[PDB]
Amino acid sequence: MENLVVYNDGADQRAAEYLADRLACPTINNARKFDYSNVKNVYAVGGNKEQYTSYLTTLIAGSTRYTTMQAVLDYIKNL
Amino acid sequence: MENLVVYNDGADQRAAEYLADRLACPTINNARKFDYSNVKNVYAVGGNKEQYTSYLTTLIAGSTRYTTMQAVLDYIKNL
Amino acid sequence: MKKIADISNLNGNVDVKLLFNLGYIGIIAKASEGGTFVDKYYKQNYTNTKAQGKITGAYHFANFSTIAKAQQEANFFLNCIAGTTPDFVVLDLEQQCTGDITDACLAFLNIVAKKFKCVVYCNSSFIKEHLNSKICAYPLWIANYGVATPAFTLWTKYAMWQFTEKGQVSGISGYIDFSYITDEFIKYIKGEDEVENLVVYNDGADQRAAEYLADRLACPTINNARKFDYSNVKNVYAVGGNKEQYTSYLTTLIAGSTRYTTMQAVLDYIKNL
Amino acid sequence: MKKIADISNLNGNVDVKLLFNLGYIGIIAKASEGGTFVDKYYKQNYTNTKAQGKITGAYHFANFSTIAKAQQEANFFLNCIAGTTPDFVVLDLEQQCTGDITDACLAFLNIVAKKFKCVVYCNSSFIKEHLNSKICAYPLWIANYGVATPAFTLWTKYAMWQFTEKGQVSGISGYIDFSYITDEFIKYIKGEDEVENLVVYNDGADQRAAEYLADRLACPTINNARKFDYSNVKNVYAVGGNKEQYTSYLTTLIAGSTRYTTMQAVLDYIKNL
Repeated sequence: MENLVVYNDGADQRAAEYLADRLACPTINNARKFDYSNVKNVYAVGGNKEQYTSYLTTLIAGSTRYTTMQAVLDYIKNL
Repeated sequence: MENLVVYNDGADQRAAEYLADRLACPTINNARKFDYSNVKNVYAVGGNKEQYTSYLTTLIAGSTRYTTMQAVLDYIKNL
Repeated sequence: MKKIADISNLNGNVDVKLLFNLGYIGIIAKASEGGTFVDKYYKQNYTNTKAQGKITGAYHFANFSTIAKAQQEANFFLNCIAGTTPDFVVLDLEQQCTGDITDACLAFLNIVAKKFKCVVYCNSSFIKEHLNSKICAYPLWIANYGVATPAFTLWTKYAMWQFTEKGQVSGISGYIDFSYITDEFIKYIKGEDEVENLVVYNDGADQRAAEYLADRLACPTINNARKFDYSNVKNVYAVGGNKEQYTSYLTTLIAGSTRYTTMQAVLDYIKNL
Repeated sequence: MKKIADISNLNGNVDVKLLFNLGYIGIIAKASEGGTFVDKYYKQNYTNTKAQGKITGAYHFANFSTIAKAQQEANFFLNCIAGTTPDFVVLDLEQQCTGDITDACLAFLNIVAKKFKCVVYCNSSFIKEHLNSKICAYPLWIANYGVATPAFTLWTKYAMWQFTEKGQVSGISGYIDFSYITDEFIKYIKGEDEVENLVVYNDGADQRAAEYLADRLACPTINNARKFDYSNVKNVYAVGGNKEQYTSYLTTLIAGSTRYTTMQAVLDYIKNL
């Protein structure tokens, strides 16, 4: 799979879904035990890198739910 | 009720939930038949004013799901 | 629908108890007209209505076309009702004028609304000839005689509908006007806030279940992390979790040991409704 | 777990079929060392392995500490394997060096990775003494002899684990090294993409139901409005709606006539699993 977006429960799922719309790809809840080895680009939205699969390619995250969303819209804009 | 945020099914619900977090208020799906007469501020997120209750106070909306979200974050910032 | 009467100096000395006997829940009385006309019965009409525990209104009969004039009339109307505290007040629009007077109306209202909940009164044709939708910031008291249901533009809902100007009660001079008054408007002028149903959830799977319940109840949802005052909500439903997580106002809790049984509990509650 | 062997000029002329008889799925052969050492058996080792339909790898035995030198070695390794197309290639790191050589390693890899899928080979102590987590952009072939399970830092997972350097087969000179090779790595070097489960939904209530199914299946969801290529997904589930709304690859549809029976159908499907 070319792209996948991971989120934790809560506000970051909102942001992850905007990114997945722009990438035209799936999202997955971080609580789900999943094999990420065959994903080319694994994006995570919100929080910190240690919460996510070692297969993480890019983490987009700010210090509040609001700046996480802004960073995702800025990533989308510059794409 | 002091504040309420209305959304239509789909991407705008994401934006409506960020606004409701900042206002600390409820959201409601526009498809739900509801009495808005006792709400002080009725915010709508996304789309056009004619889709919403006549009780609408403020519509925050852009021409794509992404600019709707940006406008909601900008409203939040200037609050 | 409940009813309310309106009166003016044309009705002379009114025993308002005659109207309360007929079921009217209050009295809207004329206070003033134009820039200098003082209704000499207003004070006693307000006084006898408020004294008896009934709803009060005060109306001003406009004679303005310009902003300046609207402001003079607004100050004059406030001077006429000083010493009284009506539940709401009314800008009565029937004057001869040209064109769109909406900004002048807003100028009047801007002044009066800082002191009283304001309502705009006019008929269907006045609306079409002289107003624009900016006026809809205020509720509508529509005068529409002879109709089974009122018809008007700009607004979609009325707060009151004056259905006759030919009411008559022996012992009251002249004609009295009668209006239907909505339960939504009565709540508004009483400061009555109560929301009927609210569904609370915490971040995650339980939000999915909560939205189904809210669709069934036709109500809002609210994330429990949001600091909110639930004191005015009559039925507070929560989905998932423990009672201790939620407001002291909580009255229904639907929750299972897993996200799946919580969802099954919600569907079972929806069926049993 | 499957196994793979590695060999070099120290093993002389190798009948690779002896190793394929023992179950090894391929051969990683030494191509080069340092800036000028050419492994004179590489060509025949690659040739006989590829000819027989088995997995091929080529390794370079590094002797660099500096970026410049790493680039010279990278070009030399490519020159040595020209005329061969190994499934993947390996930067073998065991050289004497000081300090953190990660940037030099990346310089090598930047060059080679434009032509071949690269893997980094080293032992636990080399990692701690000379690398940083920037290296983890490439998979790990860990050398860890004598252990029941490999232990290493920076990376969390290995692609291959070299568990002995003392293999021996009569008719092959010297020692042969043996490694476990993971099913994830074999997929990678074969270009095999297949995702097991995906749940599709349309905007609205059915998304709620879809997430429950995806929690049970431990898989992703995807909004049906997203233009996506479902050709590589083995099981494509959809929740709500009609078959005609979804990809031609759809193989399970769970849907009711209302949002509530769609949810009940999803919970029933989850139970029956």
